[PDB]
Amino acid sequence: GGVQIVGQDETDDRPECPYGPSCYRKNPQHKIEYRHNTLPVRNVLDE
Ligand SMILES: [Zn+2]
Repeated sequence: GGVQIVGQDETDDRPECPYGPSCYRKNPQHKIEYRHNTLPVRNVLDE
């Protein structure tokens, strides 16, 4: 039970993929080991 993004799996502290904007790989551990930007995914307004 739970169809939202409130505690997916403690994955909010990625470091930084080297590719960055030029990253065209699709791996399961890559999306969780290295991020591709620097923005939050939940606190962007606070009301
Ligand atoms: Zn990457």
